[PDB]
Amino acid sequence: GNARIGKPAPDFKATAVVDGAFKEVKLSDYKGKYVVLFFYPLDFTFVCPTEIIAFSNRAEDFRKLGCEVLGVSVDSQFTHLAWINTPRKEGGLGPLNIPLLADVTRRLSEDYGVLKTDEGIAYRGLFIIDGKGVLRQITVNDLPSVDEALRLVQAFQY
Amino acid sequence: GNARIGKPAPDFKATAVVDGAFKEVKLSDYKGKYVVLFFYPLDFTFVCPTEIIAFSNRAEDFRKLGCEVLGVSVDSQFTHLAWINTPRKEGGLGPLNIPLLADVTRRLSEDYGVLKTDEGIAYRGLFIIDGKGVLRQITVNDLPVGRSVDEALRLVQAFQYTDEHGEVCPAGWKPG
Amino acid sequence: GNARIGKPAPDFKATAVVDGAFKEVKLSDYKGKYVVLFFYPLDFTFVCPTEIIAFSNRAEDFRKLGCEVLGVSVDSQFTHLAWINTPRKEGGLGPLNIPLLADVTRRLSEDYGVLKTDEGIAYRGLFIIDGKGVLRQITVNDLPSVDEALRLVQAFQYTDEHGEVCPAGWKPG
Amino acid sequence: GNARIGKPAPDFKATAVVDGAFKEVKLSDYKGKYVVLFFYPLDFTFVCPTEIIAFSNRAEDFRKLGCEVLGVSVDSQFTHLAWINTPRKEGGLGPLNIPLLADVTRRLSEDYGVLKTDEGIAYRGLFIIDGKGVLRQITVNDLPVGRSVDEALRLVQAFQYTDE
Amino acid sequence: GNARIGKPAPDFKATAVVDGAFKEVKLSDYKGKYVVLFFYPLDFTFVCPTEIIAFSNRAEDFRKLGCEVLGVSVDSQFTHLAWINTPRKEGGLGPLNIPLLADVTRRLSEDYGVLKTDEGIAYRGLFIIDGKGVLRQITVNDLPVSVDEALRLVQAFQYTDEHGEVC
Amino acid sequence: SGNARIGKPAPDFKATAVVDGAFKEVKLSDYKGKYVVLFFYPLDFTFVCPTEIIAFSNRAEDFRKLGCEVLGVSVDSQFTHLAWINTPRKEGGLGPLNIPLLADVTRRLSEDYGVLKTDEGIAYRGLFIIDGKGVLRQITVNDSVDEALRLVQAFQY
Amino acid sequence: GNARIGKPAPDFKATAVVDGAFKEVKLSDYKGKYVVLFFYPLDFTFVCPTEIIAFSNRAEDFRKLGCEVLGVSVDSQFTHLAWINTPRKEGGLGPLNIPLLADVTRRLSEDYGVLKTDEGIAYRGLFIIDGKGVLRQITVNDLPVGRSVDEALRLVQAFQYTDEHGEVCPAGWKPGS
Amino acid sequence: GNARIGKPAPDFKATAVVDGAFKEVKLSDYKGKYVVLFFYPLDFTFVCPTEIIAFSNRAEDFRKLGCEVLGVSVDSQFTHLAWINTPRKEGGLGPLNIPLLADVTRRLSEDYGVLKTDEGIAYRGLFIIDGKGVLRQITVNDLPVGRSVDEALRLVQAFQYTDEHGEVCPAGWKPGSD
Amino acid sequence: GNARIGKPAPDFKATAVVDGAFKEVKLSDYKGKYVVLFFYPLDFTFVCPTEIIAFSNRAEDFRKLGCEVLGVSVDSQFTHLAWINTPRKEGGLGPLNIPLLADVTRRLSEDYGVLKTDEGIAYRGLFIIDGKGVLRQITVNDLPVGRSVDEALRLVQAFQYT
Amino acid sequence: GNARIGKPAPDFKATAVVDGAFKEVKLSDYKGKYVVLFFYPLDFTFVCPTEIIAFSNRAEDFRKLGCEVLGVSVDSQFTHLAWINTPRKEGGLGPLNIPLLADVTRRLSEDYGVLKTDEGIAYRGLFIIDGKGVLRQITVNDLPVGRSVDEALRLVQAFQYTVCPAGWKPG
Ligand SMILES: [Zn+2]
Ligand SMILES: [Zn+2]
Ligand SMILES: [Zn+2]
Ligand SMILES: [Zn+2]
Repeated sequence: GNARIGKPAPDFKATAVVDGAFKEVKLSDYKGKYVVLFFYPLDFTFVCPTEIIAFSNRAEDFRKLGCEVLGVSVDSQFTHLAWINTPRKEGGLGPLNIPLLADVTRRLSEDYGVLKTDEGIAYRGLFIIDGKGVLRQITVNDLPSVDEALRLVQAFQY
Repeated sequence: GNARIGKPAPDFKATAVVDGAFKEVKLSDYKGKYVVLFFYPLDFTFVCPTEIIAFSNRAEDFRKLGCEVLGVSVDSQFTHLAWINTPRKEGGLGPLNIPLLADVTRRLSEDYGVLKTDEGIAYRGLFIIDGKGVLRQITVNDLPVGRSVDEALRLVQAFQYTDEHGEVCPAGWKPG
Repeated sequence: GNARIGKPAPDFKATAVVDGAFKEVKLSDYKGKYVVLFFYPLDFTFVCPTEIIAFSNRAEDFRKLGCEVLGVSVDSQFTHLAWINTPRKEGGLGPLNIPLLADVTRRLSEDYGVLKTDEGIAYRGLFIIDGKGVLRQITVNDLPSVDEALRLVQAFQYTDEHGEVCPAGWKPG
Repeated sequence: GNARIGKPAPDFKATAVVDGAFKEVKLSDYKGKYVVLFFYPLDFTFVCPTEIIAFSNRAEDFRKLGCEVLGVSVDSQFTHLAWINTPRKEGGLGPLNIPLLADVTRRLSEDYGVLKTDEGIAYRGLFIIDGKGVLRQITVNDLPVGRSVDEALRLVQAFQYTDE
Repeated sequence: GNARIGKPAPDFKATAVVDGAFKEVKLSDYKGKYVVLFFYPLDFTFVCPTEIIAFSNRAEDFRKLGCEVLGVSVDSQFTHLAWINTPRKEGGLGPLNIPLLADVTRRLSEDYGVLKTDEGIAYRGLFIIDGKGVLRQITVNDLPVSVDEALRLVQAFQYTDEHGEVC
Repeated sequence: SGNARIGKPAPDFKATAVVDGAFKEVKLSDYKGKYVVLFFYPLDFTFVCPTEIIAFSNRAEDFRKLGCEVLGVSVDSQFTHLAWINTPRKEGGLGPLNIPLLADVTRRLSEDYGVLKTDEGIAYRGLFIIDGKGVLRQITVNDSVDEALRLVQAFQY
Repeated sequence: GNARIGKPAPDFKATAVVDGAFKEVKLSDYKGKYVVLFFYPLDFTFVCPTEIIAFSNRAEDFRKLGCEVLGVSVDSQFTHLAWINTPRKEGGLGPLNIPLLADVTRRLSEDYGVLKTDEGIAYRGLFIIDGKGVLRQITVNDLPVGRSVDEALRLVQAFQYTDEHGEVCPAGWKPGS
Repeated sequence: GNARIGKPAPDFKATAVVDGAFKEVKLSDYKGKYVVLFFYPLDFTFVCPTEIIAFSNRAEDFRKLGCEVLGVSVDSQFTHLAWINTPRKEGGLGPLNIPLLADVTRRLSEDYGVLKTDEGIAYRGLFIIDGKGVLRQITVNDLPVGRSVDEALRLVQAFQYTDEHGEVCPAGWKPGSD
Repeated sequence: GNARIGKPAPDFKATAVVDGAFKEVKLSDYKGKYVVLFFYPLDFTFVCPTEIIAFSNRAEDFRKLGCEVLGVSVDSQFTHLAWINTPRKEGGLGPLNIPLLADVTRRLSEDYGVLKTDEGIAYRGLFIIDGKGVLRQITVNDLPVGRSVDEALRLVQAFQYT
Repeated sequence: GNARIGKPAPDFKATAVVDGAFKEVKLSDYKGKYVVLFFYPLDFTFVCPTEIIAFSNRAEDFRKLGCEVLGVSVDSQFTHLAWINTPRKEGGLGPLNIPLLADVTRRLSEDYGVLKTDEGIAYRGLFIIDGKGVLRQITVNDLPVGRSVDEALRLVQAFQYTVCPAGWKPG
């Protein structure tokens, strides 16, 4: 894809579930703040969404560092909302303190280089963008990390 | 895309939810049977899923005609299953007696010509495939209506009746 | 071609046979009314014209719903007129209560995505357009359903006075 | 298009009405014979007289010159047959001694340079092909009425005199 | 070449012999008149120029119709003039009432698609252009020969000009 | 941006390295059946503690425990690497190490891995994990050895 | 074109007017003799045809040297013959002692490199070709030059003398070999 | 190249050997005189340089018509000087009564259309240029032709007659015009 | 590469070790002075750095003639200062009186056509530029050791003599 | 041009004056030998031909080291011979024991990168090629007189057989 350390981070625009409702979210809304953008594969799987819950737990920890967190999968906003409104006993996520972006066109995952072209889903990926829109960190792998994410958003301010 | 009237239907294979379990589905599995293949854009929306409820309820009526009914969206099999397991009053589908196929790669939708490349979801499209794998009818709709299930069943009958007992024609018309 | 479901139907203008005379019909003539636009391959074949007879028989039924039925092949208006003026005994249509549009340039069939380019004739397509000129249904068919398109023109109108049927106990989230 | 004086005439293959029956016709069928190939815009036009009748009536005279006459329009063979079998009272042609070729794909008209592209129908065109497949005459115009069978007979003569 | 029925006719500009003097003629000069443009192979031939003299003889008939008749070959205007000066007795054309245009670059013949590439001379071709500069007739063959047919055609086109597609 | 792709064969590399005092050639095929941490850094003899490199050498055997050979990389020559190793630590230095330092003098390794900062000719701080079958599993680029250990353990269930 | 000094002259085949008749001529018809081949733009013009008349008048002096003279324009053989049959008072040439070759295809002018491509006519070119078919001299003039006939003749003689006697050579010069 | 008959000859600028010394010369120096500009392939060859010696020997007849003769090769002016000073008996020219211009860049040859492309030397082109600087004749010879010097002299007279008076015309010939 | 005798020298800009610290050195700086720009392959080699040492020693004899010398390798300015500040008993340079330019992007070596391409280091090469910016001399070979110092000295005088 | 250190030298084929006669010479005749190929601007100049003369004087010295010395300028072989045949007192070279190669097409000078494009003559350039045909040395300047022969000698020996400051040690 188009993600390059030290260059303006690839721009993005998506419908998110932000507190039970739908909002267009775009990178330019976060001018002057850090952004952790993380990608994950699929809503509603049988794997513990440790990752998503951890981030949502620590989200105010990130907000005190001047940093919003954004989750992304290829699922629609209608599926994110449903997944949030399902409780963790029937499988779901419960309420959530971070947007979940819908990447139904798959252009965000493509722009960021994390699209598993064979399967149409995102790798687990994490990107840190600074208050000026500059991509400062790239991380990509496979099976299921929030602590290092916080290390890093401090580090770039230390 | 690749869907051509009167030609072999574009091939497909997909993971589906079937009586609450994950199963792989491919067109060749249906050789010898008629197939109604219909697409819809998204699970879990606020549009009422009358089309899907109707086919599910009528599915034994299709099967009596040796026809299998398959539904498709770009959502994953995990999402389909979550939708099926969600109550109708919470916006869900409830139990269902037809496969729902996951087309997460968007290839089924591209092959059949119904992908809105903007947005990345299918148009509401419906395809009738006979027992030889030949594509015999294409329909696209703007929104659902449910006694369009009734139209699918009539066509399946019509196609099978034409395949044998000739083809209808008003009285008092002759050729040359 | 250019036909997009839920979008302004492609514009058309053609010469049609109407009441046994020629008339220039165009899309804009029909704003505020429903159009069932259907394509077929050729006039004067040995294939019984089932759908066209039926459409003309049910023509008033359609107009009693604010719907205009228009037929289309790549044959000229002269061949269409000749075809209507041929009695069904002898392979013709007899008199006819729907326009037949001439698509000699093949631009209508191209525009509506139903030109079978190898042969220069149209597939058997049916399009349903509404009073705003938005295309609301596309159907393409191997072989020759007139009652069906009639049923559909209503259920697109009770989807505007009433608002989509929906089973009992289905509510959104 | 591809038609050029003194060169091979562009090849052609089409479905024709030949004595009320459909039949494939191709240029190769006529090697060793002259061909008059005429194009006309539209079946069932009655605003003006048709040349098809005169060519049919004179077919034998062309045949005495070793020459086959072929008509072409973009109408289908079904339309060609309906026009033949239409009563003369209502403009029918009646039976014909020459083939009428269907150019529904418009490839014949395109290849011969006579497609009126804004309308999808052929201009009125007349081509004369010698027995070796070589194009010897081009005439094209946009008139609403044939022009002449007689001058096509003359030309066929003149070319065969110049051959010897 | 460029000649297409129903499209503007290929423009042309040439030096012509017009009543024993040289003149530039251009297609644009003729807007509002019909033009018959005929091409022939060679001046001073041993084949009787039956076509050119006839056009000259019938020149008034064409002018009754508002039609101009222009003959063209690849010969120069100096050859055209000498051919017109030479007596019909000793092989010439004698005086002439139609222009003869010199196509020495062979561009008129190319543009009208009548150049026999092998020989570098024109086929016998006949073109009719209406008063709006639109081409209405193309006739080309490789025979060696026509004036009454040209006269018929101009009248037929003028009729459809006035009456329309009717007849 | 280079050729490193998750789930594909990692980009091939060969370089001249410093291995416990001496120059040796390291190819990628050398580590079959073995996991590699390929880690890039910008420059030798710089003015800030080589914490990362030092950390990685100390825990070298921790990675050797896991079946994982670590491999550092900069655009500096193997002469400059050996010099750096044999400098003291005072005003600058490095000390010995139990990890190869590769010399990416051609810049082809940095380029192939997408980490070359072109306008300055040096590597970004990048780290890559490759498994015993050659397949790139992890990509990290910054501009922290504990996290690297965790990651290596995970890829083996 | 394909005219290269010191090399075989490009062959040609053309229809020519030789003493009031049409004849096919070929460069090859002239092996063993010198050829003076000259080009001019157009028959029947108002330029006095001084060089063509001079060539015609001196044609026998040329044949004494065993040299044949050929005139070329892109005019047809029918125009050439007419021009010859036209008296010089009417502006023609009168009867004529040199062939006039027709280059209606323009290939001969093109091959000899003297085709004024934007006008379709030949420059005034003059080519001297020896008895082995070798191109010995290329000349191009702007206007017709009657004195070029006298010089062509003097040059044919010089080439023939050198052919036989070798290098003319100033007194006392020797190569530095 | 750029040499067009009946158009202004291409401009040129070059160093020449004039009466034993070097002197730049350019086309505009010669406005108002005739100019025979001739090219040859190479100094110092074993080809007897008959035309250069004939032009030298007859340079005063040219000058009597106000015509300046100019020889050109791709050799340097140093080579031209040495060639002039080499005894004729060792392949030299001996003292010389016309300029030899040096064309070491190959631009005069290329502009005049006589560069033999694969060898980098000139063909023997000869160019007659009138007092108005107009290119009046192009000649190309294969070898040196002593008599091509007489020819050039007679042609220069001829052209000058034409300018004076006009082109005379045979007896009996009148155009067919009005 | 882009080096042409009698044409303006290829511009350069690089960070250098001057004395014992950093400084951007640009060609334009030297307008009006001769420049001797030499390239060598690698810092910290095991082979005696005879040519750099020699250039440093004769630095002021070069300066007498209005000419500044500059060394170049692809090594970073950090590696340069480490070499300079390493002592000669341990393979190092000791102090220098000539700037050492860092060509980490390899743009200098490419522009001067000296980049031994398949290795990424410069051949030994010497270039000489006059006060008006013109390239007057190009010398390159693949030899290990160079005695181009005396030769460079003779060449500078020569170019001024004209 | 095409001359690259460590690559095969650009091929060349030229007519040369060897011992007062013309001879074709090409790079390939020198296989197994070293070649010093030097370029100079112009024959017959007013600048004393020190380098050409010195290379001729030392030619045998080079041959004893298995090295052939070839001179090149854009002048023709006829001009070379005339220059050799002109006495040194009248500006000539006198007899010469190195080939002089004619580069009249200027392809040699272009291939080696020394053609001074505006004037069409070569820079003073000097190239050493080893017996493998590999280019080992490139030198070019615009000096009015090139002093070269001694440096060429030492270089040739240096390539054929591959000081050090104070207490400098490696590690
Ligand atoms: Zn009228
Ligand atoms: Zn004798
Ligand atoms: Zn004898
Ligand atoms: Zn002497």
